[PDB]
Amino acid sequence: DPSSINGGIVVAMTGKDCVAIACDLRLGSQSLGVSNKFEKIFHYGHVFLGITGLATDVTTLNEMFRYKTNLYKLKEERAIEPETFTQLVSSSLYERRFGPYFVGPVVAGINSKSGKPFIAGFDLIGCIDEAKDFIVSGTASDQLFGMCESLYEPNLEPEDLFETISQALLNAADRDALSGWGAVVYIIKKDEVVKRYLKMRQD
Amino acid sequence: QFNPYGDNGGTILGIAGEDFAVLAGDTRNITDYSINSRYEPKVFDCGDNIVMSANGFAADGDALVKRFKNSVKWYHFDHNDKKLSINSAARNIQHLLYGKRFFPYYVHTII
Amino acid sequence: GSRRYDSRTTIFSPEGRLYQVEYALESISHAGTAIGIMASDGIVLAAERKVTSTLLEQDTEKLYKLNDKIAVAVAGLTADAEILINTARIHAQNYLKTYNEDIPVEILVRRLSDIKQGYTQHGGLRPFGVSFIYAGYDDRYGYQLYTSNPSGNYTGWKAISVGANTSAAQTLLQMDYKDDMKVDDAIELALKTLSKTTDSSALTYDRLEFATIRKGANDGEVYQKIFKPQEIKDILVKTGITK
Amino acid sequence: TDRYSFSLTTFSPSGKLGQIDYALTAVKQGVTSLGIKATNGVVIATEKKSSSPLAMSETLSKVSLLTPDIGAVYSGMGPDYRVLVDKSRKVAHTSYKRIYGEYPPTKLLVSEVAKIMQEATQSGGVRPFGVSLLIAGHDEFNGFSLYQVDPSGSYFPWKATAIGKGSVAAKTFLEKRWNDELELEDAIHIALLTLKESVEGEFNGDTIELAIIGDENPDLLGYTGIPTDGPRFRKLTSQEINDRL
Amino acid sequence: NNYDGDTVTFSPTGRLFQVEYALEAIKQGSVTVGLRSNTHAVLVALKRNADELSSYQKKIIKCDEHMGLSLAGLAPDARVLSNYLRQQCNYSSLVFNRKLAVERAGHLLCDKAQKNTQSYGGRPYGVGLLIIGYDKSGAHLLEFQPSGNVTELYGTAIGARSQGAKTYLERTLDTFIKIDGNPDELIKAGVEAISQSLRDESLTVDNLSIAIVGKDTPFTIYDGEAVAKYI
Amino acid sequence: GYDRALSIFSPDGHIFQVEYALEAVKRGTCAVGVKGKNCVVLGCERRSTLKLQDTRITPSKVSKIDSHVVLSFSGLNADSRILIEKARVEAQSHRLTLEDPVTVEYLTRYVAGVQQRYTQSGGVRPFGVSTLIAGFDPRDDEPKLYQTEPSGIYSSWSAQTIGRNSKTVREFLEKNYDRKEPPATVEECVKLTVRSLLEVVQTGAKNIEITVVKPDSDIVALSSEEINQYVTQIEQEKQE
Amino acid sequence: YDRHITIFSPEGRLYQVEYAFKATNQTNINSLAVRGKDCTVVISQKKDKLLDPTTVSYIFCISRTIGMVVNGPIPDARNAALRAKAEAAEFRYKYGYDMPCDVLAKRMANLSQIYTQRAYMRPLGVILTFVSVDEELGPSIYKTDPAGYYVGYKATATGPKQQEITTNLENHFKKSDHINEWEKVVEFAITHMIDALGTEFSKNDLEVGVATKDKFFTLSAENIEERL
Amino acid sequence: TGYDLSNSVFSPDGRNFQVEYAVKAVENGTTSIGIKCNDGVVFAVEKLITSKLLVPQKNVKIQVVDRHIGCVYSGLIPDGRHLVNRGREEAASFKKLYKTPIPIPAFADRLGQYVQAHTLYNSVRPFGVSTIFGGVDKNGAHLYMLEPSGSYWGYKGAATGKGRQSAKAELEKLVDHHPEGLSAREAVKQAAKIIYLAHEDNKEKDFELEISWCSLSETNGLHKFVKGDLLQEAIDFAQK
Amino acid sequence: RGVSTFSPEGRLFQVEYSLEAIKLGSTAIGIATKEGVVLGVEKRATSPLLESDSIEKIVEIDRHIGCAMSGLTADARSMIEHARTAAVTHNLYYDEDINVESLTQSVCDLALRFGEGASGRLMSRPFGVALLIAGHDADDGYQLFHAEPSGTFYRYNAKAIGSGSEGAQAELLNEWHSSLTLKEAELLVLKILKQVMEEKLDENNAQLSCITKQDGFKIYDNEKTAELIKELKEKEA
Repeated sequence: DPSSINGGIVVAMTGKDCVAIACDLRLGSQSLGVSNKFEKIFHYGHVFLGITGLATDVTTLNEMFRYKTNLYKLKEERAIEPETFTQLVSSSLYERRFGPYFVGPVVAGINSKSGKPFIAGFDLIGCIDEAKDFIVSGTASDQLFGMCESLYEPNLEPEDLFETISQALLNAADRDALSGWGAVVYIIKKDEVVKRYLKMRQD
Repeated sequence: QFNPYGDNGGTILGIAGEDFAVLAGDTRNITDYSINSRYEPKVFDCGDNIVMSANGFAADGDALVKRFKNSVKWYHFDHNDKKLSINSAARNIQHLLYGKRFFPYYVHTII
Repeated sequence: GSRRYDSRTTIFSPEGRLYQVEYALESISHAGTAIGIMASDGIVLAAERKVTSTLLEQDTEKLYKLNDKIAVAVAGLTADAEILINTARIHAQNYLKTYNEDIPVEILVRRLSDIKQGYTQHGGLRPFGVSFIYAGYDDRYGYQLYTSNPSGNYTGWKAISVGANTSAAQTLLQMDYKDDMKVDDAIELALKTLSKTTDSSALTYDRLEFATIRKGANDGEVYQKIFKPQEIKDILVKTGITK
Repeated sequence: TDRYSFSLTTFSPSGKLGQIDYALTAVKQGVTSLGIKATNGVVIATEKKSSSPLAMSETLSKVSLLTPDIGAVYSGMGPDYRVLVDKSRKVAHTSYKRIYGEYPPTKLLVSEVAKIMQEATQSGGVRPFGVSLLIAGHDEFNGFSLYQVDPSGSYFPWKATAIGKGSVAAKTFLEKRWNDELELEDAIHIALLTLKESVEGEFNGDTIELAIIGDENPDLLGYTGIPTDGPRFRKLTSQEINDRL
Repeated sequence: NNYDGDTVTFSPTGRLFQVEYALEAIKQGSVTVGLRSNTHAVLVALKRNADELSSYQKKIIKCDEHMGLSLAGLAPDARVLSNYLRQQCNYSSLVFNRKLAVERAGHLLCDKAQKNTQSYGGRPYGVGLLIIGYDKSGAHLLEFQPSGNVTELYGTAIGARSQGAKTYLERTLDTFIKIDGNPDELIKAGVEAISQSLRDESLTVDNLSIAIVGKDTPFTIYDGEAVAKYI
Repeated sequence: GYDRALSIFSPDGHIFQVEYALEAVKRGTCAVGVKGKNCVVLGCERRSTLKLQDTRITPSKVSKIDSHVVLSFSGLNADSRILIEKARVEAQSHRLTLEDPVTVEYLTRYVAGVQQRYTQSGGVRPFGVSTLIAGFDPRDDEPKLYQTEPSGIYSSWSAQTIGRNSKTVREFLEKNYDRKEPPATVEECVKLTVRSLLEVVQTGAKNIEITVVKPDSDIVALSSEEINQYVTQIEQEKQE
Repeated sequence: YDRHITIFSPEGRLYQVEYAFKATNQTNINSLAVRGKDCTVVISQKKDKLLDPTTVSYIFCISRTIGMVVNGPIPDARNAALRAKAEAAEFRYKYGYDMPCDVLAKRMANLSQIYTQRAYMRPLGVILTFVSVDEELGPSIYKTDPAGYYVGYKATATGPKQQEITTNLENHFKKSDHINEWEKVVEFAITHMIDALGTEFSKNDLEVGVATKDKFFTLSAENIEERL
Repeated sequence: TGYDLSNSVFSPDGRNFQVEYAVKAVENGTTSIGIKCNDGVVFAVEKLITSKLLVPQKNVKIQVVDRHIGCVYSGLIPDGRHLVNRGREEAASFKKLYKTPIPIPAFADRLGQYVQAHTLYNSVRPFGVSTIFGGVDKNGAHLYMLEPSGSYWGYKGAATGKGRQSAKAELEKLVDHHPEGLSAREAVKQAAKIIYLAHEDNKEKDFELEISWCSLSETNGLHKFVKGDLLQEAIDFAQK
Repeated sequence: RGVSTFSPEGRLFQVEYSLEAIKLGSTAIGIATKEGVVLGVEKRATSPLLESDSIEKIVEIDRHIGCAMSGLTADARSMIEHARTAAVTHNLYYDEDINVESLTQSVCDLALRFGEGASGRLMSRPFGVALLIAGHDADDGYQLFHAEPSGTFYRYNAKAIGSGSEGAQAELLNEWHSSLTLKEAELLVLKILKQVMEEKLDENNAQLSCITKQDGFKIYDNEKTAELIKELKEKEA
């Protein structure tokens, strides 16, 4: 299974007028840790994308989406919104219906005009999953589901959302052999984005 | 699951003398244990005092013999009726056989 | 057959000239003037609007953006220019995807020039009747100014003009230009040259397009600013045109 | 068989593309059409001429919906406009909606139409389109917009404009009646007044075509249930035109 | 003349001038004669050389064991047509184990020639051909023109000044018709016929070529000393 | 596609497009190449364009096809760029396939073949460029110079000029270049090249470019100060 | 020149299209189409002892419901008839319901416009009148010309003597749209043609095509005589 | 004026002059005739004996399509052979698709479409032949004539070539005098007579008569040449 | 008028014009004996600075086949590549040397390819260069052929092409006989070249080559040619 070769996990949650997206940092071949500094989260303006799966496919999709977002900004004279970027990701994935990318992309953002946080997840062929609470992806998806269905609350301040998402990520990663060599969290508001690196057991 | 090949049996023998050559062949054609024919020649005179026999799968051998005879005809057409020697015929047959490197004729050839 | 109707757009003349290229240059010589000036700390592009100068013309045609560090001024047919600009944008994005770095200005300019030359040599299609003034920044040479014509030749300039009054503008720019000028001095010189070469009663804000490429201004290393009509009016008042 | 691989549009020694100029002449020989942009809408208007008195002029429409929020009108050659409208609708679907799930903004669709028209002036063995187009639309991030596209593929944004036989007089009239504060009803009235000058025959609801880009129309949306789901483009019936006359 | 530019243009009277120019190219070639009886068919050809230090141009081409031809006009066109005929005969033999009939080969040449006079970008061929053969119907002689017309005749001649040979053949038809079983007599009749088209030259072993096919005779070419006994 | 026969024969046996391409070469700026005892010198004339030209970024006529081989031209600049790109690709391909850099003659033959192919192919026009190709064969200390024309003919030459008033420069070279004793040092070759260029370029020493090619891939483009020094020396020796 | 291929003249005209319009009148035959609010009727004016009369016709059956009448030379007419039949069959296969008359007319007009815009294609010197009884619009007459222009009609006439028939139809409609009556509509159209042109059309001088709700057919000479 | 130099170019009066010139080419050919009898068709043609060296009874003109269609043509014979080959391909395709011999009107339409397609472009030349063809199908006997413009019609009797006027007059008299119709053998005799009468325009050369027929009661609906005693009887009747 | 148009006299315009172009080229002479074939060309240097060693009008097609060219010599490179490929491919396919006549026919078939090929268009115009092909084979001994862009080739005892072809050929008519030795053929080629050349003959303005069954095709060095020129001068005077 190509999706379970390199490992890695990504979570996303909505809190009040804010959003949060977190990822692990491990990159390994099969069971040997190669790199602890492999970030799975990228941003194109104010839209954030986290990709799990094959590291090559992650890098390729990041480069392709940077290409497409730059061209979109040049033609439209405005940055792309999360809701339209979700459709773009879905179409890009479905264009490879038979030779698909083995990826787990997750989109998180805040709509500039409306101010409403937005979150979505995708399978490898571009099926869209819209959620008002959270989205998980990676080799530890079941552990993430278990953590999120218990820790999440419908409305949290960013300070509380940080603790919730960080604890969910850490406790799901400590039960996955292929995940966890460091962890990054992004807290995203209308006019501020904070990035925090967590402390972890490593092994 | 089609198996485009066959066996057809047969046995041929070539011997070179000081001033002569001999090519002999069986005339029996069989499929597995039945006799298709008791007189089906497999040794032919392919012009310019050259004799040829391609033993094995009969269809491939017949196709190869027909192609070599046509090659002799076109060699005569394109080179002012020059006689095709035996080494040149051997090289031409090598090229004819290697032209089907990945779907070969299933025959052993003697000229 | 169709041999009678062929005009043979890619053949030499007995003097060794290409008729279609010369005719396209003559066509360009009747378009709105564009001027590029490079100072020690930035680049100024100024295009004088010529067509569609009417009161009921919303600004919402001559200045375009290629990437975050390269912009162009257009003289000639607008639609052919848009075709070439789309190709250039795709090329810049391809270079960024391949090498994970911003494309040097000269590489993109040379690619566009090769595209232009191809129509001149092979095929039976007319050349592009467009001239470009490129203004860009890269880590190799810093600020760079180029021009390209339908002949496929590209040239780097300290100060250049393309359009209806290239001779007069170039004569004006040969003087009053120094290698140690600043961005504000370059803006003033470009506006003065446009005012002196304009064949109109006054140089108003609604017949101009302005752009600058410099460092800072609520950005990082390099910022591209495309002036709004109000900004153009303020600049005209400040310089001394007051029109 | 088809050996016309060479351009039929070439530069004259004076630097003029003759075929594009001739297409512009064909446009200038066409009937009048107008566009006016108000603060809360856009109006597009044209005259409806009948080839024969026995022809049902209702079966031929000179104003066409491109997208639910974008419509168009023309002056010049009818069949060229019909083919161009088909191509524009197809490009709107295959270039934007199938990629982003949304209809394109007015400016991008105008740019695609302009690209199509430009390709007919440089590719081999073709004649340039002999039409000029006025395109009126609305998009969320830019508001209401009006554009004019020429046979050469040049397009310009207009507060108000006209094309056709009575272009100069209508342009002067619209220049004298622009104030940056008009509403949709004022624009419709001005368009009707300007058309009354350029029409020589009967001036009623059966000889005029009017369309508007205005507010969303939940009645022209044959389903209910999605709060985020409006067709701003609307074509006025002849009865409404007669009432406004 | 504005109607002679290409092969897709009719004249107001309905003439194809490129075809007529190809026919004119034929009319300037060396004379060749074809003749036949009920058992044999013969070709006689007068060669030409550039100068004394040059060899003589070959005029007879073997198509198959039972078929051949002689050319008058543009030689490379004759090579193209002869290669096509060889391919067609080889195809007939390979696929049907059958000897191609002379009439069918004439039809094939007619069809190949017609396509070059109706479409832009191609010229008509510039050579005339005399084709002899022996098949299950006996001996056959055909005349081919680049307009596509193919005719079956007892005897004929093409090239410069071929009219005298044609008149001689027409006068002595009943004689050479019945020369059965005596190939030398038929060859001598053909040589005498081609002697009627000579004005300032005599037949020698260097400028005379002969070909013969027959009931038991494969298509064979004689030149040089092999024709010395027919002069 | 477009495949019209643009280059055809005239009743007198001439191909007019090739002759017109030669006229286009005549309109181009003047380039010169001279052979030394152990070096090759390429000189080029800059057009007296506007003073607002940026020398750093404009293409400099003389292009290195490979670390040991350089090419200059006269005629249309963009066509020359196309030929230069093709030559560079071919040089890399040859170095890949044969594990050795190209010889000067091989690259010259390839470029001439491209030009001839354009003279004979349909739907294209011939290049309006003539070229000079200079260098040293790998591990060889023999200077090599070659000239290529729009028709496709190439030859070696000991000293050759192309473009504009090339006849005056060629007459000067024939009068002043000795086959028996070619210039010994690099300085003498550079002086001869500059003096030959000065016969047509009276607009000063600012519009002269000089490149020196020496074996073991030693290619040096001289600065304007050095060329000015050479020109001042020539001017001083002109009178006394 | 600009008068040989389809490119613009300095006045913005296309001379080849105008010449094709001229070519549409090579046959001196007039045709008339009318609607009866329940059917559509077309009548043509077919006019040598060696010919077989039954093989001479300018009325085609494009499909089960759509009929066509052509004004112009018969080779281009048969070209267009074959093309229209293919288009209707493809439409029915692809979309699962019968092709309507107006959509077919639009498709043929688009093909004509393509001819007027592409150099290597010449226009067809024909005028095409499609008639049917559409399941959504009732009786329908549509007409297309070499310029790529098509429109629907209450009634129409084509040919050299079309002005007289058009004037007579317009006078009838002003007196008073459609005809309020298929046989009666056929007799009305026959009488209209007789009054417009003159003489007495025998059974061999005309051909009649009738389109009803589920069919389009052509009357024989005996049926035409029965009308007379 | 200038409208006659290219195919598929409308003249100001709405004419295509290349097709008319093709008709002129057709008018220079020999006379070909077709007669429709009560249950079949008869085709007759005249072949000029330019030289006595032509082998008699060879050089067949009338051609067969499938096993039930007869074709003859006047004009440029190679064009007629091209058209007949196309018709044979069309008949083979129809038979392969629908497992039935192609009906005569369908074959006529396919030939007409092919001929008409050669008047649509200036890169091709119109066919210079007029073709009389026909046969028998399930509906009965059919006779058609096709012109270079691509227009074709069904006929009671058709004639083409140089002697077309007299042949048409004879055919009209024959049709007028036999309202009920004619039998196949009587049609063969009348075709011989009409060909002999039409040859009287061209008395400069001798001619040979060729006749074929396709009838239900004489050939069981197949096309067959007339070669035996019937041909001699027809010749004797014609010469009487 | 296309590139494949017949004149009213029955000839193709482009082929005749290419022959006119060939008439402008430098002179090449071939002489065939029973001891081998001799080819000779003049090196028409335009300028004194042109290094004559770079002018190569005589090339090797195979060990037993050589060639000389006249006219637009740039067009000859493609044909030479074709001939070399044909010879090598024949050796690969048949393990034997190709006959000279077969190679010449292949070259002529290539030259035909501005129109229809010999087996049923690779260029827009015919070649503007004529070839002298010399060779030896076991079937026909020593052979000399003249090949033209019309697709027609001839066999010659001796032939001359180029600008001075008429006078050189007239001299060849009165000076060739079947008992010529190789050295006599070399001297005759040098004499006729000196007669037809405006410049004074020397080791740099012309070059010679020979084909023998033993040693194959070879091009003489300048020293041997200079010795031959000195011998010719001494014998003549």
